[PDB]
Amino acid sequence: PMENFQKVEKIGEGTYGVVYKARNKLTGEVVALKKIRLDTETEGVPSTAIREISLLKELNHPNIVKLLDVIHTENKLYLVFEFLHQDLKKFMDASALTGIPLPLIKSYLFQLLQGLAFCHSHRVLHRDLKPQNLLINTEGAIKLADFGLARAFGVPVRTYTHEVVTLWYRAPEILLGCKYYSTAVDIWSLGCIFAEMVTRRALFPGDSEIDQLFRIFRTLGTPDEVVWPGVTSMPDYKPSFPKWARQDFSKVVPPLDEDGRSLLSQMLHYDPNKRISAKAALAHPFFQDVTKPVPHLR
Amino acid sequence: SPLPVLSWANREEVWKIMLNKEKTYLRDQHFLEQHPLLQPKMRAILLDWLMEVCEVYKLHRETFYLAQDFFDRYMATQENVVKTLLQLIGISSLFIAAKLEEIYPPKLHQFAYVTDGACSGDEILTMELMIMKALKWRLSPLTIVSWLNVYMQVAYLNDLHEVLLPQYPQQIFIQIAELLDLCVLDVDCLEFPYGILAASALYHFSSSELMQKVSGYQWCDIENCVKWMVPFAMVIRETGSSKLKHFRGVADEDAHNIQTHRDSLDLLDKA
Ligand SMILES: O=C1NCCCNC(=O)c2cccc(n2)Nc2cc([nH]n2)[C@H]2CC[C@H](C2)O1
Repeated sequence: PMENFQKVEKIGEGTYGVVYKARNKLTGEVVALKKIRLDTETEGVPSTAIREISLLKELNHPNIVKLLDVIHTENKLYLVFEFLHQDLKKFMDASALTGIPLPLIKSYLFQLLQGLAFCHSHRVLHRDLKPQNLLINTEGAIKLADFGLARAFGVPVRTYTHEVVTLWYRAPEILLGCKYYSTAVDIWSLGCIFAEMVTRRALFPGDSEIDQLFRIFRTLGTPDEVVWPGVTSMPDYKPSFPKWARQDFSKVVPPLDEDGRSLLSQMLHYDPNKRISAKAALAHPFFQDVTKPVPHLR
Repeated sequence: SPLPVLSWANREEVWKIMLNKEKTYLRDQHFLEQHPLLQPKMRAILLDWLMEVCEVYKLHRETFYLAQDFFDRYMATQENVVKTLLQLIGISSLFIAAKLEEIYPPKLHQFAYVTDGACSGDEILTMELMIMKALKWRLSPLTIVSWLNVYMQVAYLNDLHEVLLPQYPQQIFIQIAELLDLCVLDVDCLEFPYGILAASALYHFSSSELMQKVSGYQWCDIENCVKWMVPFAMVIRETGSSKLKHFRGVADEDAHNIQTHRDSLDLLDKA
């Protein structure tokens, strides 16, 4: 059963479940252990645990926190994950005076886009991208974590759960009540995380669905049928929304060159149809120093 | 690769991963010889049963086909199962499926209720863990019906080649799904990759030309499947095609995705 696993500290409890740092004291091999009390589980293995395990099995990538094993013991399900020492909110908090150096910001974003581009090419939406879910290690790596709210999408997509993404990282099309959604909600979240890395502050700290929308509008401008076709026909769109003007990106992300401000604005395009892809973001000039030559044929 | 160029990814890479997936998901038309106490017709009766319970509880076709694919993949891992615990293995498969696929699934007790007390809630919870442990927690297959959803979108494309917002007619989908549903009840179907079964079923309702545009597969690829499917095809045409229902509380843009049952009893036997 639980053989060579010594619990070393509770890392947390908070929707993801109960998670401990553990040592393989034979090996000095450090894992994250997620504990699921089956006994107290009316509906058996939770739907969110079945989805996260199957998804992560088939999502092996360097920028995705690996599922190593799934051990069933004593009416306990244990999920054993690769272990990373810190999450990106704590890092960003610890770095709020000094700043994160722009080399590390570019690197961290680049890596996140590579993870996200892996998920999307594998037809998986993360749907809960926030700094609490981005884990860093001691070698300059960042990785996607918590696939409990993630979902496989069909090439022809279908209407998915509507209660998705924590409020500050939530895309305007979800707040306005869009029927369908896909890859662009994840890209709005990374866009929000990018500015946050730059400013040392949440980009859009809303305290309600409507206050989130208004904070989005106050910074990017009240949208219309020109910038975002269909917006005025959307269920939660109200002709009364106030009229604010987009703001110069040199003052909402002051630290950021031409290329950064380009990338972020395309990451924050109102129209889900136009919002840049993860793959295309990796090919942005902002990264021109990190990305290098490839060819193509027909 | 019948996908047009994608914004989000390499249309070729997307399609390869999906083809690559089909390969890492094995199936065996001859798994019931591992269980020599068991008759091929037993499986049909069971899958016919799941489809029933899927319609009542207004579960998605994707939910039904996940159950089917959990059933046939699980048995291939096992040995010398008896008819006794086929109801338990199937309803437990549907339980896992329903939890994976529906926004608001049924509750555990409904899955025991239907069993007429031949299965307990806590037998179901035991089996679900053995099934999931046995399949090595690989519960993300491309179902037979999922390929039909792919093909139908590709068939209905315009200028800005959006493969993601679903644009196609519900009644054509219903009619091909009917032919695939009947085809699954017979273990010989597991000879044919799920991609091919769906492609082959569309062909019977259309042409080798449309099939190639939407699937990629060349006439030779589906040739044998098409031949095998012939009898199931003609039997569905002898009777006429069924009509798209509206479902209570199920919207209308979603009404084709709801699983359905007609008396597919004798229909399979003509073959
Ligand atoms: O589901 C989640 N949620 C991520 C947020 C909760 N975890 C933390 O806040 C945190 C903080 C400091 C170190 C750390 N986690 N280490 C860790 C954790 C995991 N691997 N490594 C595994 C455990 C399940 C996956 C990933 O996380």
